[PDB]
Amino acid sequence: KRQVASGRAYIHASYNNTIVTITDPDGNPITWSSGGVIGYKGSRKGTPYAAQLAALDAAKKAMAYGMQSVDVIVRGTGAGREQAIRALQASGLQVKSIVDDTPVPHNGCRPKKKFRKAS
Amino acid sequence: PITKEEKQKVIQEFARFPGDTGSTEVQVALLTLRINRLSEHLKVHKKDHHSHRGLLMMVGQRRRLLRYLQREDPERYRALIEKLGIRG
Amino acid sequence: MRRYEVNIVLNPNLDQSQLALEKEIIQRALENYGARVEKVEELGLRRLAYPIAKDPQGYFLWYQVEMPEDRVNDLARELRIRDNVRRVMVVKSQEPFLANA
Amino acid sequence: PSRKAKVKATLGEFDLRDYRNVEVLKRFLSETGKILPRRRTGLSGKEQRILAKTIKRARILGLLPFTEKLVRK
RNA sequence: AAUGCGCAGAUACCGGGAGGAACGCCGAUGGCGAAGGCAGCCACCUGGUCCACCCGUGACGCUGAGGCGCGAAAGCGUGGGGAGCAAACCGGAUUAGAUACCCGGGUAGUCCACGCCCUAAACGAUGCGCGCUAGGUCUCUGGGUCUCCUGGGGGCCGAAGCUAACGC
Ligand SMILES: [Mg+2]
Ligand SMILES: [Mg+2]
Ligand SMILES: [Mg+2]
Ligand SMILES: [Mg+2]
Ligand SMILES: [Mg+2]
Ligand SMILES: [Mg+2]
Ligand SMILES: [Mg+2]
Ligand SMILES: [Mg+2]
Ligand SMILES: [Mg+2]
Ligand SMILES: [Mg+2]
Ligand SMILES: [Mg+2]
Ligand SMILES: [Mg+2]
Ligand SMILES: [Mg+2]
Ligand SMILES: [Mg+2]
Ligand SMILES: [Mg+2]
Ligand SMILES: [Mg+2]
Ligand SMILES: [Mg+2]
Ligand SMILES: [Mg+2]
Ligand SMILES: [Mg+2]
Ligand SMILES: [Mg+2]
Ligand SMILES: [Mg+2]
Ligand SMILES: [Mg+2]
Ligand SMILES: [Mg+2]
Ligand SMILES: [Mg+2]
Ligand SMILES: [Mg+2]
Ligand SMILES: [Mg+2]
Ligand SMILES: [Mg+2]
Repeated sequence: KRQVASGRAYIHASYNNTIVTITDPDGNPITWSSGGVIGYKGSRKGTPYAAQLAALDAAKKAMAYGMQSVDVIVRGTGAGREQAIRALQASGLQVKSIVDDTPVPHNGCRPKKKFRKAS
Repeated sequence: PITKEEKQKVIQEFARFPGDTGSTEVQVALLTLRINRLSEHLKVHKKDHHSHRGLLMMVGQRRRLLRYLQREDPERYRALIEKLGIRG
Repeated sequence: MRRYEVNIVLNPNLDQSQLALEKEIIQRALENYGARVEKVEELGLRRLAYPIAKDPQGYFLWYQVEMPEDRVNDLARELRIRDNVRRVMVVKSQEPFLANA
Repeated sequence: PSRKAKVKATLGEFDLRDYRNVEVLKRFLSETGKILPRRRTGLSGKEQRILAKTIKRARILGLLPFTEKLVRK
């Protein structure tokens, strides 16, 4: 019952899950959701279908704080990334602008072995 | 560094005739100018090995011009060293 | 002596009194460090590409100098020692390599 | 194939060493802060080497970005 | 998948702080170095090199047993540091078994100073120097009369020729 109307959607994409946080224009979360929140368990949380629900769930949850307009900020490499956007669009919520903000070091920390092979 | 003018006074102080820029002395004098800077450099920056190689080559190029000069005119030889301060 | 370009980014927030206070120390520190000052342009303030010390703006300064090489790093230190002095960038001068002109 | 608008062309009489000429420098970065390749700047082997050093300096002054944010997806 | 972390409220998101390590794009088909090897930016201090002029010296040259110095990584000593990563190790899985591959942790170490160690697929698996023997072409970097000439460097294709062949 905060009332916000205008807000932000952070899609956190990953080869392993998808997590959608909705926030106010300052960045503080109104509500969130993910593959695990829609009752999926293992590999299926990375599945883009999951990502569709995960976004839709997170939407509706926020559409009851009277949201209408969202700035989208995609932030991950994974599957179910664009589908999380697709879901966000088709939820009536006006998507005012999508931005990729995947964080990337200017070569900094020694990565996990799994993620380097040939460096 | 060694500026143009710094370097001049060395060539004048050591040239056989005016405008001479490559007699044995002028060269040995010049290298000594060079060696002395560099040896003062590695006194401080002793981990700078790459430079240190330059140094063996200066010394090398030098303690060879002298070997020749001492073969040709020991007059000029005993002269150059007394004038500088080599052999120590 | 060599010809450097001393870049100083100032706190954009200071009213008149506080500003020319810093300038006085800037130019003083130059006099003390043997910085004969050739040309000089105070380009005012400009919008920064990213924030520097929480400010989205920065007050700019540029000094073309001629000063003793052996005294440059210690001169750059002294310039940075202050608060409202955000960046100091002392570059040595170059011939302007034109291109496509 | 592999050629659109070249950047050395859109401009004219500039100094590649001028690390304050933001209005000119910034034409050489992508939408992200990333310094454009030669195949898009249109600089020669050398010009590019000098511009990259120039852009880098201009980033430290806070005139040019280091990295920005893609705006479509 | 499970160990694991999470109601002592994690994950996701915003703001502030600490620290350690590495330097995205540019950037490679590129450059520098005797080799090892060298990549954010600035300054200082230094080494090698290349061109033009055709000014100086006048064979002062080449190689080089031994000697001396340098020498990835790992490893060692003393002190410091310790983000991420990670031999050993501790667990979870997998398997017939699993002292492994996969997963969650994790010490030495990886970092810095100083002192050792002296190895390598330390590779172009090709000692250094000088002379001679078609050309084409791409590229880095100088110079001149700059459609082209003329240096130095890095590739490719190829004359003669060489080679057990591959290839050069
Ligand atoms: Mg538990
Ligand atoms: Mg409770
Ligand atoms: Mg976290
Ligand atoms: Mg934070
Ligand atoms: Mg700590
Ligand atoms: Mg080489
Ligand atoms: Mg190598
Ligand atoms: Mg030099
Ligand atoms: Mg002559
Ligand atoms: Mg003669
Ligand atoms: Mg030899
Ligand atoms: Mg070693
Ligand atoms: Mg080591
Ligand atoms: Mg140790
Ligand atoms: Mg220790
Ligand atoms: Mg300790
Ligand atoms: Mg492990
Ligand atoms: Mg770990
Ligand atoms: Mg050591
Ligand atoms: Mg040996
Ligand atoms: Mg030969
Ligand atoms: Mg030209
Ligand atoms: Mg060639
Ligand atoms: Mg090479
Ligand atoms: Mg043949
Ligand atoms: Mg043979
Ligand atoms: Mg044959």
